Amino acid sequence: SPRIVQSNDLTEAAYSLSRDQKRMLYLFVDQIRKSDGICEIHVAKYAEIFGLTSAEASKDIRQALKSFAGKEVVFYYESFPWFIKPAHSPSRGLYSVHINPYLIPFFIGRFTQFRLSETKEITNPYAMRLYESLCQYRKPDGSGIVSLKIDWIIERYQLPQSYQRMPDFRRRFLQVCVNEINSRTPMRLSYIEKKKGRQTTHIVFSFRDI
DNA sequence: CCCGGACCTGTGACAAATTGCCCTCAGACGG
DNA sequence: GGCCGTCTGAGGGCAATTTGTCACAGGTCCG
Ligand SMILES: [Mg+2]
Ligand SMILES: [Mg+2]
Ligand SMILES: [Mg+2]
Ligand SMILES: [Mg+2]
Ligand SMILES: [Mg+2]
Ligand SMILES: [Mg+2]
Ligand SMILES: [Mg+2]
Repeated sequence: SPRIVQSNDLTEAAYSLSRDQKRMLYLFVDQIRKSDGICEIHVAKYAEIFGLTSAEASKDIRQALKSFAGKEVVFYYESFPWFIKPAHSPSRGLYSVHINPYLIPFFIGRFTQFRLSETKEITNPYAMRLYESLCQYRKPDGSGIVSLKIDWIIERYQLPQSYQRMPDFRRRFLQVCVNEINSRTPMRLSYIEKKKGRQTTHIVFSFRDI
């Protein structure tokens, strides 16, 4: 199945995207890499890739597309808009989109890679972000270990404000996304908390491949 | 000493958002 | 050639779950 590769600068960028938007973004990066910024998406192909009906594919594409407007991306800093023209459909079942050509070099550069089947069943977009960050440190054989700082997790994934209270961070983000990865990818993930005084400062992740 | 206070933890409630489903009906095409 | 039957997909919606927010119980240490 398709092998996504991307510059680490994207793995570590600050942005806020939905699951459906992140799914489309993987195909754009794939289209661009296999070569102005003009990409295309077919309804019926999207449906087959992610096991959706044609109707629900159409709904997902259409709503993802109008929610890109005004979204912006920050590389740590420098901010860019994803799209520089609205999306549009020349033919029935077909969409044409205009990615910011100044984004091309951030996509293709020190890189991260995974096959698309590894991520296509994940539902929570923050769990997609976490699985991408871990892949960045994976070894050939399939294992790795990394310590991520909590403030940088909050900044980069643009987590919502109530997850600055640590018990809510644990309950609604960390535990849920470690559970998804363990249930929905071929990765097996564990972690431990690093402390300084009363405050928890980092999370230490270890993982292997099944 | 014990206080009120500034920190930290977890859980019960409720609000807001997202999920896969379901139904309608016109577009595109070919036999 | 041209209508119609079928495969699509662009709409309109739904209830069940998940995600996002905050009050209050209950621990520690400080001055
Ligand atoms: Mg969302
Ligand atoms: Mg949907
Ligand atoms: Mg403290
Ligand atoms: Mg004594
Ligand atoms: Mg008392
Ligand atoms: Mg009690
Ligand atoms: Mg008390």
